[PDB]
Amino acid sequence: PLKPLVFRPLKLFFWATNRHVHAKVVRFSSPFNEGVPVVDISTFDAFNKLKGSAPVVAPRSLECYKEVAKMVKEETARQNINEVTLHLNSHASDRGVREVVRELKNLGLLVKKV
Amino acid sequence: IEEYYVVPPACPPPPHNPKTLKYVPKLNRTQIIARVYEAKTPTELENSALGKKFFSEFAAVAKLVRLSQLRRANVYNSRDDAMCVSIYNTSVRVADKLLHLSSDEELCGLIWALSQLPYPEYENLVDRSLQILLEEDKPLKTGSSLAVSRAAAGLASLGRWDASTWEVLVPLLRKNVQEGKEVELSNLALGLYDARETV
Amino acid sequence: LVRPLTKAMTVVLSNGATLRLPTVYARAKPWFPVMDLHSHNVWKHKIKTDFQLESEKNITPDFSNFYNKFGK
Amino acid sequence: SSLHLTSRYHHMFYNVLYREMMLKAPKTKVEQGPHLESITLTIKTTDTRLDKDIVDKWELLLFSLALEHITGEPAAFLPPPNRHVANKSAGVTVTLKGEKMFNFLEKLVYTILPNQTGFEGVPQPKTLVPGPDGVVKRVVDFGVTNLLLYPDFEEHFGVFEPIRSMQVRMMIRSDSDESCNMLVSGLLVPQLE
RNA sequence: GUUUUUACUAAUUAUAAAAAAGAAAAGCUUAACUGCAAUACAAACAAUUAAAGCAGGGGCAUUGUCGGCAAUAAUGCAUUGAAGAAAUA
RNA sequence: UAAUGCGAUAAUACGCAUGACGGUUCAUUUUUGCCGUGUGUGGUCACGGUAAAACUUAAGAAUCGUCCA
RNA sequence: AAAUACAUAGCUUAGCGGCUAAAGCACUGGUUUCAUAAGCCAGCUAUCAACAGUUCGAGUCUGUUUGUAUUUA
RNA sequence: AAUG
Ligand SMILES: [Mg+2]
Ligand SMILES: [Mg+2]
Ligand SMILES: [Mg+2]
Ligand SMILES: [Mg+2]
Repeated sequence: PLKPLVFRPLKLFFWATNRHVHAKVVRFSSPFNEGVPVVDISTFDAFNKLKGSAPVVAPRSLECYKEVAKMVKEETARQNINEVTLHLNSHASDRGVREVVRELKNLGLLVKKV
Repeated sequence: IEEYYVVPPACPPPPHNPKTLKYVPKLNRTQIIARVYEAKTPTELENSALGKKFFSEFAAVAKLVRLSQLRRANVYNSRDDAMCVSIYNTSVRVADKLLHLSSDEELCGLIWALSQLPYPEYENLVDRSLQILLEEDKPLKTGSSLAVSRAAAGLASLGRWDASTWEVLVPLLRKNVQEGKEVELSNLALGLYDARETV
Repeated sequence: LVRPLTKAMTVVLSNGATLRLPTVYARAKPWFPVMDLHSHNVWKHKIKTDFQLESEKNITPDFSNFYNKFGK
Repeated sequence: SSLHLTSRYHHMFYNVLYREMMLKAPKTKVEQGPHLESITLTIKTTDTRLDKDIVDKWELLLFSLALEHITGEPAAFLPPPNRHVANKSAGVTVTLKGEKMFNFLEKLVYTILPNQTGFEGVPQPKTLVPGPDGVVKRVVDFGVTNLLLYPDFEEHFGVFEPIRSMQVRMMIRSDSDESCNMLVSGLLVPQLE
């Protein structure tokens, strides 16, 4: 019962590793050509930012997950992006990824699964 | 209804069966040190000494000393910077476990290397090295002025300014300058200490 | 579905040492087990000294134990 | 807070016992050493006054309550033997890990086992079939035939009268059977050999 | 039918289906609808098979899916008879 | 793809750490056989296929073991 | 090789999905009798041709290998 | 209430 594939110009991707969570926004013109990444934010950037001001425990923490969502919201708002579609895979069910997605929805970004 | 398992017996290699027919010569401490220093890139430095047999206390000191020279002399990209960070993190941790086996020259080099490198200092590596060399007999018996010059310069950069240690080094540094040995480092340390005394 | 609260009780051993152990209920008086590890014969170390070894090696028969009942 | 929230055995294993095993049995890697994974407590119908292989759950509530007192965590009914039978079970079980596992072991060894009449040593370990992960595990099994030695079943003697016996299993991960015995000895549990 | 969770990934008469999928558990429900339908598979004909999309009233979500069931079998023309409703005479 | 991977409290701040040896799992179409179609007195014929089945020597990658010659 | 039935303690004979069992003769022990028969009392035979399946569970339902009738060539 |  796999559903047919639907092409979308803007998609959100997550890459969950042992140490960090990476979020990217990529624009596509056709499935046969490479995309162009417009946003590239990971918990590594948030950790370097918060640690200077507010001590955090480690990159994989609730404080950094919310910080990553906030930074993603600013970049999309500046570029006039308000709606994205999430790419679902094994990493999409990670607890860290789910926290970031919840924060993005509350901030105002409309994320669609289908 | 519960089956049980029998672990297969181990396979000991038969005696008088060479492990390899290739020519792999034996390496001593001197050869490893020469190999480590003769490195041009972080990747070569990382692979210059690996394994618990070669990555000993003396190898860790050599890596830190050579890393400082390469960092000062060259500018690196993101990938090479990550390689440099990995080298520093591993070498210090090895030193923190085999510190008691280090020699006088190795400790003097370690202090100098740590001062030059910009990464965060490990737990108390500098303090521990000072304590071992605080007997005041090793610096006096340090025949090689290079070790004394490195130690004096390292502390000056770190701003320790120990009254007892410096008082001992002053006559040694002046003697080295008179003998023309390690003039650059000895002069640099003396100038920095003189500036501190003025301030 | 709800786990019970675990309290602490004082248990006194044969050697006078005390241990705090979990218990569902609360007891004010210390509990004295009939037998403990130290008193039981199974929990005994097998390290023996040279003096003990010499005593075992040199033993002479003594049948007084059997003949005591006849004398009495 | 006048509550038992710590674990004596937990401190002993990691801060005292672990180093001694390393010296006795050197290994290349730190984590390569004996480890105690879990302890399982089971009560079946054959260990109770009830004489039937399959019994209703309401008849096993008392035994489930008994395990809760002993362990401090709720127990669960065993799965039915077949889909046809739904409301009948065949015993109760409970599994413990971590601090709760160590606390149970300490109380059992120090107080209950020494007061059991016919105890000499725990049997030798048995090696199970490796699972999909390929890890070899050994199990040590023994039973407690006098459950009325705990000081907890005295509040309501009539209620807990039918409690008779229980079975215990311990799972150990180690390189060889000798290592398993070394760990068991460190736990102060004599082994029958 | 549809949402949520995860130490699970089976079974059918038979079968290498299926991981953004299923099974089980928990909650709410009746789309197992009314009136139509481009275009195709197959096929002597009769019938048989798949189906985007439009309007109405609904279900669960909150903008996706639902016109019965993983799929491949569980059936019978016309006539005659009978029932519910509606329009005539 | 070192912002990697793995872990026996398994969580990730801490532990192992990218080299070197050893054992496993993955080019003249390697060139022979074989198969298919066409033609055929049953083969002194032609072309193609084998990422369907047998068959060569490497080089690399992924684990795993290891105080290292 | 075709077709329809049947293989149940020592022998006749219940049973044809909830556990693996009914009734009569035989056999064993006791009682009655001078003794033997009849009559009376209590017991005993894991009670289910052989193999492979279906089902939570089969003497019971489905196939195969054996034996016995009945009809046909 | 058959038999020896
Ligand atoms: Mg037609
Ligand atoms: Mg809708
Ligand atoms: Mg459907
Ligand atoms: Mg006669």
